[PDB]
Amino acid sequence: DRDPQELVTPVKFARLWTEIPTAITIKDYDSNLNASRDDKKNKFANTMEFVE
Amino acid sequence: ENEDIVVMETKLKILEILQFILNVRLDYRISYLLSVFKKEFVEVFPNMNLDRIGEQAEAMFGVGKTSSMLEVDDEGGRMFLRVLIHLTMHDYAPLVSGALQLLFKHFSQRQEAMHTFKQVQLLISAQDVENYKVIKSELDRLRTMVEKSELWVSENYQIVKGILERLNKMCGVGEQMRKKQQRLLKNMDAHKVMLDLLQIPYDKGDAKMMEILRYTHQFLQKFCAGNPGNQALLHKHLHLFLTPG
Amino acid sequence: WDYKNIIEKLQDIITALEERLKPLVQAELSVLVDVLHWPELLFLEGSEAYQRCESGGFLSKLIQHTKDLMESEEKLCIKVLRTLQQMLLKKTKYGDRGNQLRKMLLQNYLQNRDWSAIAATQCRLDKEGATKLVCDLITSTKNEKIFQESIGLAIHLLDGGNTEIQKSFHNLMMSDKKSERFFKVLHDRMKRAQQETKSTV
Repeated sequence: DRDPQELVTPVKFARLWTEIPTAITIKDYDSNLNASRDDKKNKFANTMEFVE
Repeated sequence: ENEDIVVMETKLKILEILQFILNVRLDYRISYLLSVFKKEFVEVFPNMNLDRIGEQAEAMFGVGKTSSMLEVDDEGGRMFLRVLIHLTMHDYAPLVSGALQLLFKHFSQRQEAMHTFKQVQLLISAQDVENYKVIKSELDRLRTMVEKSELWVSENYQIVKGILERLNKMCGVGEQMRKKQQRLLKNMDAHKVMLDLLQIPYDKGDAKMMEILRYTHQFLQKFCAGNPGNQALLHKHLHLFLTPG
Repeated sequence: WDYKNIIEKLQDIITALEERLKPLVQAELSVLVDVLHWPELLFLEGSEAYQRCESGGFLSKLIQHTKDLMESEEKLCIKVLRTLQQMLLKKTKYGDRGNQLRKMLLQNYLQNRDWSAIAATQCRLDKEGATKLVCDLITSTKNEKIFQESIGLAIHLLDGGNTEIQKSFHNLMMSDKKSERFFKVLHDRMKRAQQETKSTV
């Protein structure tokens, strides 16, 4: 619980026509935010693994 | 208070997590809906087969195996349902409240999905997305201030007047942008928030907050220009304006 | 691309999807009602939780929590009241697709396998305190919607002129020390209604 970490909204109600893909998969759904998730998880990756 | 309060809270947090996960699943379903809609639009418009879209929507609700990974249990929801039933019988009050809430939500996936899909707003321009975000922030700030107005009804006057002035200035541009922004504000129920600003109990003579009402009314005049729908929606509240002035 | 065309197509797909899945929503709600009807079937027969569900402990806990949560979670109280109303209501058909979805969901979850039935359900709910729940909310509700839902649930409880439910209602009225207020509440509405009538006439 520090400044770099911030709450997230699970559901997004604002969408952009061009950004919407023709087809969507779970892997792509993760991949869109995977860059941010990975670059923020490195600090707590070990705690992530321990918790799991 | 409970002797096992630690475990009570453990499963309370576990249900918290599961509800968050259900929200993310709903987001994924909405994205799937929008993606299939865009595919249909592009293929049809480089008629549209509503039957195929309906079939896909029906399939994605766990009816077919194509949506198994969405389901959060390996038993087809039996384990989740049994967990909720067991929790509802627990002594703790908020734990039972949460268990009941998830139980009710799990049997209302389709209606919730359609409601959220209707709530979805589509913008083709990224600049329009930024406009929506700034309007949302301004509306949220004004709504929060109106909800707790006893403080200012000094520091809560300048910000309010600036927000109102910015909204009024951005409200009207040309004719197409005017209609687009009118519809946008209609979706976010901004008119309700700005109407709540008119019911604040105020002294007869202030000379400072009056300018605020000098602007709040103005926006409502621009919110109805060439928009019979806005006129109709604000007509349901017509009794508010039946005051000398 | 055209923004107006995109918006119109989005509206059309929204309407089509909403229309298509209505019977599915009704079937899912009916599945919820059925699950509440037989919670034990989900649990293992040998498990003590199954015995508790069979004895009606789950429904008793649900009713007690409904009474407790009315002060804070009014929406949840309304939802549970409507759920009991549906429980007392007779089975209804929601179309071939809705019926098929109902069967599939019941099989997936409930894997284990008439005015008289209405009276039996009413007596079971009375044993669980549904009549007490509606009376307590009505005498202790400040929300109009909660009062309406409780009155509807009580109406369904007395639907068909069940003697046992009427006797329980009367006994609660005599025993309850807040019964006066109950009457007052109803009486108050009556008076208001009369005035409202005189206002519109």
